[PDB]
Amino acid sequence: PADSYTLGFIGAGKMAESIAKGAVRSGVLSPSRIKTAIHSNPARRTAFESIGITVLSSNDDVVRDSNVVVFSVKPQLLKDVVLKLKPLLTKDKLLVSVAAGIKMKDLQEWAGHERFIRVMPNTAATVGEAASVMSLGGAATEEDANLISQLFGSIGKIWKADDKYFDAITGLSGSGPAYIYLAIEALADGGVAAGLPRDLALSLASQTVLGAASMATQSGKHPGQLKDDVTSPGGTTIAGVHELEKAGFRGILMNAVVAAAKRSQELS
Amino acid sequence: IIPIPADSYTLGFIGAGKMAESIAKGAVRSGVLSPSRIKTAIHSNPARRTAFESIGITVLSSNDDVVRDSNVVVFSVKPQLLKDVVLKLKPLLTKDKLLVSVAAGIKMKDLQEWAGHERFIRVMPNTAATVGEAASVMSLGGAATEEDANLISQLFGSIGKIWKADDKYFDAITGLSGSGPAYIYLAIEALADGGVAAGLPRDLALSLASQTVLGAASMATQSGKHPGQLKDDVTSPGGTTIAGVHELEKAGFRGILMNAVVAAAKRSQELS
Amino acid sequence: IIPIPADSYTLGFIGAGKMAESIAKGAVRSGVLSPSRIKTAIHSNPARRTAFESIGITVLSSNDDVVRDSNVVVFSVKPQLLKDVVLKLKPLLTKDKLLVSVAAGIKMKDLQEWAGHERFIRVMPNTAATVGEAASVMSLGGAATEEDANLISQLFGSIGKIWKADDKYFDAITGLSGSGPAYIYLAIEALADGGVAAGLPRDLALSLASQTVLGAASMATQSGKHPGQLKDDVTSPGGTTIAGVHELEKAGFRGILMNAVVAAAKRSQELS
Amino acid sequence: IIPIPADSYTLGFIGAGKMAESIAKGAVRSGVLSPSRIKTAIHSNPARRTAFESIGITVLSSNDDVVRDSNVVVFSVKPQLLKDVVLKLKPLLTKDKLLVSVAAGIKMKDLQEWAGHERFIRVMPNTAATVGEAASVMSLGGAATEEDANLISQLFGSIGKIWKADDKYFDAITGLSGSGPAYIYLAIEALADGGVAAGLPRDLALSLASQTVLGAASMATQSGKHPGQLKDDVTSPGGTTIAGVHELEKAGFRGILMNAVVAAAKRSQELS
Ligand SMILES: [Cl-]
Ligand SMILES: [Cl-]
Ligand SMILES: [Cl-]
Ligand SMILES: [Cl-]
Repeated sequence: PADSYTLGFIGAGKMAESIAKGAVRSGVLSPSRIKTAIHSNPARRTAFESIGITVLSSNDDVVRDSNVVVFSVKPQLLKDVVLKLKPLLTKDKLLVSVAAGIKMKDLQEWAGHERFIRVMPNTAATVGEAASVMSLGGAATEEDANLISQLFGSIGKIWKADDKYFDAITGLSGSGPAYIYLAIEALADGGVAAGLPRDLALSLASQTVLGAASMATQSGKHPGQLKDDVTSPGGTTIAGVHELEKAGFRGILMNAVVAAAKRSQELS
Repeated sequence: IIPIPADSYTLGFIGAGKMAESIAKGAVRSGVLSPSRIKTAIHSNPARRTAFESIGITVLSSNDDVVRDSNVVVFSVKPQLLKDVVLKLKPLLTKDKLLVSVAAGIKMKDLQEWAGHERFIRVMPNTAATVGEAASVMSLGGAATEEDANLISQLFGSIGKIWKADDKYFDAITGLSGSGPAYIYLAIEALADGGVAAGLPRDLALSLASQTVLGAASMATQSGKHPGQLKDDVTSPGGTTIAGVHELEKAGFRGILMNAVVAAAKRSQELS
Repeated sequence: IIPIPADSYTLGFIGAGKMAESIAKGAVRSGVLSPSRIKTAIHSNPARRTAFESIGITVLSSNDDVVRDSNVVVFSVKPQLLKDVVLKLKPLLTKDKLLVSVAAGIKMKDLQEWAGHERFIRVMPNTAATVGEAASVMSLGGAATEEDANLISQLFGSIGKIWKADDKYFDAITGLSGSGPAYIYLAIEALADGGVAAGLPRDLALSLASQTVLGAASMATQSGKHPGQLKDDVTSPGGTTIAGVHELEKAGFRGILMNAVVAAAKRSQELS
Repeated sequence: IIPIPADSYTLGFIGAGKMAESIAKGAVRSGVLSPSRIKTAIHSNPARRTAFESIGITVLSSNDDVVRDSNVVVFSVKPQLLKDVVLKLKPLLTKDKLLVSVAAGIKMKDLQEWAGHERFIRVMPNTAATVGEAASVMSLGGAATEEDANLISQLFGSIGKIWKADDKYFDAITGLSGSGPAYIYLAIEALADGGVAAGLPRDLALSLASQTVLGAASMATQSGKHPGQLKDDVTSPGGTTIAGVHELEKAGFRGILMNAVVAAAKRSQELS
């Protein structure tokens, strides 16, 4: 039903909006094939209506009218929401959760069936550059997985992974953007420290990060090869790299991923 | 100094390396100009010849002929070779031709002395020109006009973003946008290593690392927000992200990156 | 639970220490209360008696009489003494009287158990109550009404700013706003020492340090800007400010402050 | 050198930037000056024009006319531009006019040489002038009178606190009160980040951070106590505050701040 399927969003937050916008913009879905439900927030109703999507008055009606249901409510609220909708969550409907930290075992127990996909996107869904990972429930089919890959492909990239990896993933793709935000600010501060105007420094920092990551994503090269490509003999770049290595830069980043992943596990 | 005709100028590349090829490809692909308006010269490199010919560009046998036939000349030879190349061409570098250098570390004062005139623009692109995401900066010689600058904006816009700055900033720029990609390549590797340390398969860890960095930078470039606001947006109370961020801070992560920029900039100054 | 009369309620302080004095002075100075509407009890301390009497407040001879005559009772005895004080008063702590605790580290669950009812508000002020610049947070007991909260907001608004938070945040609040002033006192002394190290006279260095900190915090409070944006506003290219900031970052200054808040919060939990 | 009429002097701003605006607003708001006694000149810049006009101040078309019409002339152009601005105005800078520079890093010796006379006061305000909480210091040229100084005390008192110091201290003052606000902006962000690390919501953490810093500085400015005494006042035995302080001390927090001031001061001297 991939071509004509109806998608329903339970939870009308930013992630749902990003998905909806991405799918419409990429032609995966038309707005008439999407529904959401909102209560008592005007800004959010307007967000969906302004892209041509119908906002219904209840979660129940969104589920009834949807082949695929995406849950994006706050993780702490999800169990009760799925609970309440359970009679309507028939096995013919593919359920998807984007809730951070909620395992597949639990999603399946709450819904009462295993036709469930978990996707963990990250913050960059907003600009269509999410790093997402999906895990499949016990009854999710290969076709269900392709549908979801096509849907989340509209907001970034998507990879498959076993549910047991999702803590670590959270420490890397989930939390990693913050590490890069710090890097970007620090690079701009560095520019300014070196005598650059602040606006130029920040512009350059952000676009430098973007370009390097683009090289990494497109080049097919190991990052060490990419580093080798730009480190001319005795040049400026190696001088900067050397400072990084003196400080144990790589290990600091390893430490951040490990700590975030451990925190993820502790938070359950 | 006659204005360069914006819609019909011809472009000549002296130096037929990867940056030239990126600029030429980009400019043709983006419709800035058609291959028939572009010339390069290549001496006994049939591989580089094929690269230019295969996008519809005429390869001439001499630098001299490229310059004669061109309103705008882009010099992308290795920096160490640029002086002699400009001195040899000098009689042909008349003031009606806009000259551009992409050579790293060569200051405008020198370009102008070598050429004998001031109708010269300097651009410093970076390695991401290969994927059309360069961070470039341009500085204007004493006779380069606003219209010259715009012509160059539109040309280097094809390989990434381009900003203007005074030539005196170019050492610091070199340390930030020129060198910065290597800092990010390290960061990507380290993030991947970290993923693996936390139990992730390597291919997934590397895929996620690169795309996480790409996404965050895309947020920074598009959101209109300060990076501190972006960080605040993703750091939930007592959550995983703030745990990771705290580790960064404990270690002085920001100051490490500042140190790298400052060092690279200082090296740039040293190298002249 | 009868509403407390917003314009005419009487306020009683059990515990006549500095915080009580600051609240009383603040409320009188701001016109929230007149001194005739405030009572306290002081057993053998003519110094504290003088402090209250000198601002027009009646000092009674027993806690019991303060409670009987008061609609709102503020407990500000030392935290280790509070349980026994509340237990002794319990027969008088009828549900028509709003109880307030400013005791550090005593949770709402305990306050309510001791008093035998839930018409209780907990506040954690900080030391700057003495100059009307407290950072205070309040948490509501299970029977405290919105009107009770507003009454307390107004009262603690007389000595600084007051925010509302769930009692589960109070360890962390204790580590930040409760303990934070000491971190800033260190910072002020260190800034002054740094001024002197740079050649300034001591009185000027200390004056400048305090006022620099005051001014910056005032900018932070009033500007509506993120602190990163504020920092960007003052860091001129290659200038003195960024030189100083770079030193902070090399040393992991930010992480150190994060560590102090975390440690203090952890200690608060430990002492629970 | 005729005395500047204390109650009726006219004030002229050469440079219409943010600092000039803060001074003008402050002096008007505080009743030191009426807007009709203030002039500025804005050339080719309407946003600045609106800022001054919207507080009742006449914007003239030339620096020359501002100088002619003013008893006191405040120079607040970018430091790099000040020399040429003063040289151009020099014929109009008669010894009956009190000259004032707020330019960072420009020494009195230079101001006096450029103007050709010594009836000059230098002030170094800081960024908190925007909120009336500048830390400012003044130094007197060789012909500035005590009455000139008092006039400038009153004028800069309207945007914060103002002290007097010998010109030789100004590099250190620049590293402390000029640059210091950035150190505190970092501190505020870090304290907020720490609160989030400890489980606080971001908005509360930032609000608490800022107000904690404000309060502590207010305690320092008003209490008449040494910062060490203030620290002792809030460090209860084995309590949360001393646990946080201990973490700061383990990390050498005070030394880090000293380093920042020293580095900023050294940079100031370096920049001349
Ligand atoms: Cl290099
Ligand atoms: Cl998080
Ligand atoms: Cl500065
Ligand atoms: Cl304490």
